[PDB]
Amino acid sequence: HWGYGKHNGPEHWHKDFPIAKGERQSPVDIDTHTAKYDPSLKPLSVSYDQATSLRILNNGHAFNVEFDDSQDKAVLKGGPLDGTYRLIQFHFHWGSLDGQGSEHTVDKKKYAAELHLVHWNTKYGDFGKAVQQPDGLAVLGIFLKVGSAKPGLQKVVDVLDSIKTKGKSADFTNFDPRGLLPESLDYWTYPGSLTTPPLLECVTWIVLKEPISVSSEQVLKFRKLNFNGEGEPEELMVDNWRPAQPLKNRQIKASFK
Ligand SMILES: CC(C)NC[C@@H](O)COc1ccc(C(=O)NCCc2ccc(S(N)(=O)=O)cc2)cc1
Ligand SMILES: CC(C)NC[C@@H](O)COc1ccc(C(=O)NCCc2ccc(S(N)(=O)=O)cc2)cc1
Ligand SMILES: [Zn+2]
Repeated sequence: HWGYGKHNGPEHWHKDFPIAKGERQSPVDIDTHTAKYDPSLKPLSVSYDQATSLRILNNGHAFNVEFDDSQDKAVLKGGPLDGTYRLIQFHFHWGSLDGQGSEHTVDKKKYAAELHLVHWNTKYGDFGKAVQQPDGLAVLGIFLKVGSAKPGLQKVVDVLDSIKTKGKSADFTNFDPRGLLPESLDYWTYPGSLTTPPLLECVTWIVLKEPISVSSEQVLKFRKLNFNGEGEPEELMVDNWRPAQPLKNRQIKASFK
């Protein structure tokens, strides 16, 4: 099945998921001089104070922190969005080396990792319906650079030993995702897709301009996870990122001058 290796990686995905060559695929390179400021874009509204985290899962491609999305608890509104989008899960993509790991790039620059806070449009009733709609999902993307530690990330880092291999999960209640946000909410936005199979073209991407900084030790602990299941040959979970895809007939808009 699909993955990130030489024989099942991003260049192979189109054989099972032909939309991989579609008209609104993600990620993309963000050319900062070509993005256009849109003064009609509204400020993002990130309302995470009532968030209810449940569990953390190694799914064989990344690790997901899952939330209770059966009521309006942690929601994203405003910006380019119409309506209310509920937080379902967050996860990361990261590299084997500090100079790679992000999916989006900025003037061709790669960051060490990228956080994806995944939300779905409540007008579609459930997440499975939302992925079938062109405005079904909103993913808030946040770049990570290596520098000082991010204190709000450490509780995630410290549970990773309990979910080393594919299929392992652990309780993960009372986690506050506000501790993963940078100071500024300035953003770029464009219509795109899921960056893993099934690659559905259902995402309004909102990518923050300001990265967060994490320590060497924090990212090193990401790199100790395994793609494989327990008792299978060990393959380190690193370089789980899709490279930039053609922009095609799309304009990236900026919320800031
Ligand atoms: C349990 C509550 C609290 N939260 C979890 C909830 O948000 C997940 O909701 C879902 C998730 C999946 C479905 C569903 O219909 N699955 C069958 C079709 C289906 C399969 C795979 C995907 S994927 N790989 O893009 O995410 C999406 C839909 C329907 C609802
Ligand atoms: C009917 C069954 C099969 N569904 C129940 C059970 O399998 C769980 O269902 C699901 C299915 C999927 C999810 C879920 O989180 N899917 C994420 C799909 C997804 C989301 C975001 C990205 S990215 N890199 O663009 O941000 C990529 C893939 C959550 C629950
Ligand atoms: Zn992702």
